Amino acid sequence: SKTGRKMYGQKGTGNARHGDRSVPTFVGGGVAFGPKPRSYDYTLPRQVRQLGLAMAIASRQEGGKLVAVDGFDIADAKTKNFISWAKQNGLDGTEKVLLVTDDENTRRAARNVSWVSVLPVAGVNVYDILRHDRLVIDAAALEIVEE
Amino acid sequence: PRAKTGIVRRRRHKKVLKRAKGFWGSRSKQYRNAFQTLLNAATYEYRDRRNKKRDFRRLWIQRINAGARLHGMNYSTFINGLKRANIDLNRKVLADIAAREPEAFKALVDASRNARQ
Amino acid sequence: HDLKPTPGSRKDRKRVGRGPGGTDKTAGRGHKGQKSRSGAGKGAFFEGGRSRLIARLPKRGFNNVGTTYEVVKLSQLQDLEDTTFDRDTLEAYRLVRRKNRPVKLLASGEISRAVTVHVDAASAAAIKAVEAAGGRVVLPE
RNA sequence: CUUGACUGCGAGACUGACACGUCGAGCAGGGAGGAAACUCGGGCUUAGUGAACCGGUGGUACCGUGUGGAAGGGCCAUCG
RNA sequence: GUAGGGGAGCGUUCAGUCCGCGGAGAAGCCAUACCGGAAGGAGUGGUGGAGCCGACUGAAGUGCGGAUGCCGGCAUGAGUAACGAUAAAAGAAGUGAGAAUCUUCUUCGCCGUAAGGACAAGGGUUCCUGGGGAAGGGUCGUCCGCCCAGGGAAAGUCGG
RNA sequence: GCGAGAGCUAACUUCCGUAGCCGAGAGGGAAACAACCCAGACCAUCAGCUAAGGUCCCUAAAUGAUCGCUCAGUGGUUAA
RNA sequence: AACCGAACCUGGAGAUAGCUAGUUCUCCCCGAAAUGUAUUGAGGUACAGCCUCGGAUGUUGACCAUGUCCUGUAGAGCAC
RNA sequence: GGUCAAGAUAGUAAGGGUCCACGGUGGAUGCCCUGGCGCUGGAGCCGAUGAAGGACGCGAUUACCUGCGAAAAGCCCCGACGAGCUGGAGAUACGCUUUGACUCGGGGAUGUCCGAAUGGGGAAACCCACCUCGUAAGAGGUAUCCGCAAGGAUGGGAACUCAGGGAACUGAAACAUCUCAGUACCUGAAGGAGAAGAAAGAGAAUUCGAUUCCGUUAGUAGCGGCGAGCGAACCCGGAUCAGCCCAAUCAAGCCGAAGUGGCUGGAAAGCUACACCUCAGAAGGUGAGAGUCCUGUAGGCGAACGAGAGGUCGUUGUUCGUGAAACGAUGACUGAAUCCGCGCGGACCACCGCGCAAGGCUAAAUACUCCCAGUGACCGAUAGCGCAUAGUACCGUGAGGGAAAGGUGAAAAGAACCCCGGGAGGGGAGUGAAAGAGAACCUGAAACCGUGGACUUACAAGCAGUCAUGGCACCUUAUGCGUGUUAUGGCGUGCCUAUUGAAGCAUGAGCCGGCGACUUAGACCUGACGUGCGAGCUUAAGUUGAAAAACGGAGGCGGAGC
Ligand SMILES: [Mg+2]
Ligand SMILES: [Mg+2]
Ligand SMILES: [Mg+2]
Ligand SMILES: [Mg+2]
Ligand SMILES: [Mg+2]
Ligand SMILES: [Mg+2]
Ligand SMILES: [Mg+2]
Ligand SMILES: [Mg+2]
Ligand SMILES: [Mg+2]
Ligand SMILES: [Mg+2]
Ligand SMILES: [Mg+2]
Ligand SMILES: [Mg+2]
Ligand SMILES: [Mg+2]
Ligand SMILES: [Mg+2]
Ligand SMILES: [Mg+2]
Ligand SMILES: [Mg+2]
Ligand SMILES: [Mg+2]
Ligand SMILES: [Mg+2]
Ligand SMILES: [Mg+2]
Ligand SMILES: [Mg+2]
Ligand SMILES: [Mg+2]
Ligand SMILES: [Mg+2]
Ligand SMILES: [Mg+2]
Ligand SMILES: [Mg+2]
Ligand SMILES: [Mg+2]
Ligand SMILES: [Mg+2]
Ligand SMILES: [Mg+2]
Ligand SMILES: [Mg+2]
Ligand SMILES: [Mg+2]
Ligand SMILES: [Mg+2]
Ligand SMILES: [Mg+2]
Ligand SMILES: [Mg+2]
Ligand SMILES: [Mg+2]
Ligand SMILES: [Mg+2]
Ligand SMILES: [Mg+2]
Ligand SMILES: [Mg+2]
Ligand SMILES: [Mg+2]
Ligand SMILES: [Mg+2]
Ligand SMILES: [Mg+2]
Ligand SMILES: [Mg+2]
Ligand SMILES: [Mg+2]
Ligand SMILES: [Mg+2]
Ligand SMILES: [Mg+2]
Ligand SMILES: [Mg+2]
Ligand SMILES: [Mg+2]
Ligand SMILES: [Mg+2]
Ligand SMILES: [Mg+2]
Ligand SMILES: [Mg+2]
Ligand SMILES: [Mg+2]
Ligand SMILES: [Mg+2]
Ligand SMILES: [Mg+2]
Ligand SMILES: [Mg+2]
Ligand SMILES: [Mg+2]
Ligand SMILES: [Mg+2]
Ligand SMILES: [Mg+2]
Ligand SMILES: [Mg+2]
Ligand SMILES: [Mg+2]
Ligand SMILES: [Mg+2]
Ligand SMILES: [Mg+2]
Ligand SMILES: [Mg+2]
Ligand SMILES: [Mg+2]
Ligand SMILES: [Mg+2]
Ligand SMILES: [Mg+2]
Ligand SMILES: [Mg+2]
Ligand SMILES: [Mg+2]
Ligand SMILES: [Mg+2]
Ligand SMILES: [Mg+2]
Ligand SMILES: [Mg+2]
Repeated sequence: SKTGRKMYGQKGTGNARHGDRSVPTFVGGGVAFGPKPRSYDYTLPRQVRQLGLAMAIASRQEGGKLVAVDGFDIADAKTKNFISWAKQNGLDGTEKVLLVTDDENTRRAARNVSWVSVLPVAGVNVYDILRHDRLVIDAAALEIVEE
Repeated sequence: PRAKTGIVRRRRHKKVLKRAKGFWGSRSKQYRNAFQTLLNAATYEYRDRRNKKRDFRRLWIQRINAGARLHGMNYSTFINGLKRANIDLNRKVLADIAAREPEAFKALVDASRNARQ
Repeated sequence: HDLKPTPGSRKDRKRVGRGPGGTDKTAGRGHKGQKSRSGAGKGAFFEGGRSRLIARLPKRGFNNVGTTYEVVKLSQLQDLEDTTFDRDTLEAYRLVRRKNRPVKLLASGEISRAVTVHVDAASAAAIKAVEAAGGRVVLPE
């Protein structure tokens, strides 16, 4: 918001020449080359997303920090019981764990644990996985995510 | 995101300025004239490394000629004299002999005028 | 965080200006001139102010889209398809996807085993060589 | 005596930043002069020239907006 | 080695992750003879008082001496020019922390179809009283058209 | 510089041909001096040889040698 | 309404600007051009010419000798 | 030793210089937030029942702001909360409140004067009337246009929508058709959307079936001083689906798990030892960093009121510039058939196809963002809005233009009292962890001004450097490769720009600090590098999911050229 009116005369004055106070050489002016709202979202080739995810699981397998799992056992939606279950499975606390399952209550039991991040269904992705140390796969989704 | 200058310009500046202590007047207190003075300083440094190598040779030569002539010999004739008798001395060293040790320089003189005969 | 992109995947850009490193003063642009200036324009087909090559050259003939025939080769159908046959919706599922255009068959390289083909037209030597190998060619009514 | 001051082409060079420009063997149709070998696609040579665009005219039956026609364009020639 | 092309890097914010520091003291600031081929980087000490370094990766409002560039602060000219009509001042006395400048007295000087008096337009409390003295007053002020408080303006007949 | 025109066989002139340098070239020499002469600087050295150019003092280096010349400061700027 | 050969305010509006200024961190490698022709063109632009990077080739380049052909200047000469 | 003589050298600095120390100025830098910015999502009209916007008022004291309107920081009832309250304002006094205050939610009553203003006038916020009731006080009425009446209209609203009117710069490297562009601007009407809409259609399959919007077709078909440049549609894939009548659950709120001891510290959240809750480890506040101290979060509960025809001339529209110019569209003139009839299919005719003009309404997908909420590889005081708030101060007759502004401390415990001074200012004391935080209060750079100290300078020619050496001084990366400073010698034509050529007496520049210039976009073009698939490769709109991503083949690229 600077009027576009010429401030004063093109020659004469003895000053340097200016036309406006809305100019990027002007304190309080415009940014020359600022950021305007834009987008960064492209389409990475599908086969590469797939090969990726794959290679995530593969990487975590040579770990060996894969832990395939069937059924679970967490009483009725309680975090303390998640903690005991985890503890029986070697999850001391000294690792960060991604859990993927489709069962409402096991997630509902993990969540509030600092060191567990909780993911439903095929919310899976290379980032979240590679972010953490351990992966709780579970396993039910694994025999389908082969075929 | 934006990235101000924060801190960099002042560090650069102080660098120049701190190279520039003992410079007269604004040359040691204003950045630009410091930085500038320093460009010319660049020229002078590089040059004078070569040039001091030029200068010291000169000095040695002066002293040598002096000693040479004390004992009745020109320098040039003294140096062909030395090359003839295949004495192979630095003129840095020849100077120091000439200035520091009288009798020894004398001996080199006699050897050289012999090589001349 | 462990990961790194491939050597030579990502070159850092040109930051012209930014000191005598470096492209000093004029940022590539050279000294003075219309090319030096900052404005959107010339553009690309502007020679001198002159009289352009394209403008000096003779125009020939009108323009017409007509019909274009989608090419199918023999050599494709031949050697290693083992005749899953042609039909109409079969060709697609194998490899000659287009739509909106009529299909033509052309000679390509070689014929041997006999097959039944379903196109919209084909070349003389193609019908001739497809029959001389025992196969028939079908043009519509 | 004649209409080569010719159609369909062009191996290969000269020459120009490009566009131009210049020379040209040889093949076909089909002719001229010669008894004939042969020569002729203008003038001993080097100047006598104007790119595109839009339009005139003679041929041509390539496109022609549901189809068949016709207006109109396109092609070769050609004039301003 | 100039325009220009190419190559390897330094530093800055923000972002993800890893490491990890921090009231027995972070960033920032300050001094420094150490380190690196250069952008640069550490060691120690002084400052400061609550946040921050290193590594890899990502994205930029990412690096300044110039543009009679923009905003801001402070220099030079310099204790220089000037203090705004050449109508003019002197003494006593008073006051006061402080007086050539304020108050009183006595004179002196200058306007007197004005430099006196009364309206209009405009201004807006500048009027009166009592107080004040940072700044405003081209010096100084104890004073003021300045600052604070409180008062003051009255229409059947003037003007609408 | 050499080769020409133009110009007054003037110009630190103008326009071409040609070599080199400056341009974009630091270093030594020519007092000073883009261009001339020597010479192309990756960095360090209180090391040695040379180029052009120099060796009375300022100023590194023979007040060198031998046979002459000039006596005019010619040297240290022009002609019939 | 203190600058009128067309007032002032805001807007189109970041008008256009073949023009002048300005263009910021470091080191390493190579490294120009200011010529040609064409331009309502002459301090601007197109294409060549010259630079660099990459991929191809693989001595094709360079100098110098030998061989061979082309030339009408220097000089000279007076045959037109 | 004394006199004379000849010679050589020293110190003193009026002021200056370099360095060091210690301050002042000033407000960079770092940290911070009470203020902004964008995106997404929500929500969308007000007004004769007097609006938007104001004027004047209302206070124990009231200038500004807020709230209100002579019933005037407020009055009535209902609902919530349950102990404080008496606005920003922090200040004294008066007092109110468990008979339920204050605050929050919801309705009503009052609501001066101006402003569409509307009784008449008027230089807005002021002047002057008339009528009915009333005892007066007071109350109500007195505009224009449609209508019989009832009732409707006028005015305002950033963008968004449609309509009447409609630029130029500029691009064409000049310009006139052309382009900018039906953009800017002006006017109108209206809504929370609006427009548009129910085929005399698109079209070429005798296919499709209201409109709008997205992708795509496609820079294709075409347009064009056939120059610059302009540029569809059909198909196909989506978003949302609709066609009827006439003329013969959210808005107050409540409930809500779990920790202590020792240590450092001014202060505990940090450290440490054991300990617990988690459908709750989102976040903020607490003297430094708190899952378990407070507010909260997950989860649950939750209200009386509240909310959901044809023609000819002149022209023009879409790719439509007189082109062979169809078709629509009107300004002028003229003017037919009604079913074996009518209108189209790009001059024009036949044929073959699609269509029922001259009568109206219509939600949904779409646009926008004044306002509200969430988010952020957005900004943190020259940044971000012009404002850490102000359209104020200030400038202008006016239209209009238009600033800078930030920080004690955890807590005011805001320094009683003593000393110099009229005061200002300061020194103590006291508080504080620290006054190395004192209200010109976070850090506090540089320019610039001073005090003090080191070595220095009064025979000297200088781009102020650089090299070499000697003198003095100093010893925390420091007894050597030294650090500071100097004497003397050698050497040396500021920087940038622009140029054939710059120290140039050519340009720019007072100084330092901050701001300050090669970027973004498209699903465009063309190369280099890399990666995934590979004779194949890939999706776009969108759909669903969403502390992620998956689907989606319409389309596009290769595949054959001439
Ligand atoms: Mg601001
Ligand atoms: Mg040497
Ligand atoms: Mg580069
Ligand atoms: Mg520069
Ligand atoms: Mg320039
Ligand atoms: Mg034309
Ligand atoms: Mg014809
Ligand atoms: Mg014809
Ligand atoms: Mg180099
Ligand atoms: Mg980081
Ligand atoms: Mg930071
Ligand atoms: Mg500056
Ligand atoms: Mg000036
Ligand atoms: Mg200034
Ligand atoms: Mg004086
Ligand atoms: Mg003076
Ligand atoms: Mg004087
Ligand atoms: Mg005076
Ligand atoms: Mg006076
Ligand atoms: Mg006087
Ligand atoms: Mg007294
Ligand atoms: Mg007086
Ligand atoms: Mg008296
Ligand atoms: Mg008077
Ligand atoms: Mg009055
Ligand atoms: Mg005064
Ligand atoms: Mg007094
Ligand atoms: Mg008075
Ligand atoms: Mg009376
Ligand atoms: Mg010349
Ligand atoms: Mg040189
Ligand atoms: Mg030289
Ligand atoms: Mg010299
Ligand atoms: Mg010269
Ligand atoms: Mg020699
Ligand atoms: Mg000598
Ligand atoms: Mg005037
Ligand atoms: Mg401009
Ligand atoms: Mg414009
Ligand atoms: Mg080289
Ligand atoms: Mg030039
Ligand atoms: Mg070129
Ligand atoms: Mg060869
Ligand atoms: Mg001759
Ligand atoms: Mg003194
Ligand atoms: Mg008020
Ligand atoms: Mg009342
Ligand atoms: Mg109540
Ligand atoms: Mg309460
Ligand atoms: Mg009225
Ligand atoms: Mg014009
Ligand atoms: Mg033009
Ligand atoms: Mg309206
Ligand atoms: Mg017409
Ligand atoms: Mg038209
Ligand atoms: Mg019509
Ligand atoms: Mg700040
Ligand atoms: Mg005091
Ligand atoms: Mg001093
Ligand atoms: Mg003397
Ligand atoms: Mg002296
Ligand atoms: Mg010049
Ligand atoms: Mg040049
Ligand atoms: Mg000068
Ligand atoms: Mg100058
Ligand atoms: Mg000039
Ligand atoms: Mg000047
Ligand atoms: Mg590739």
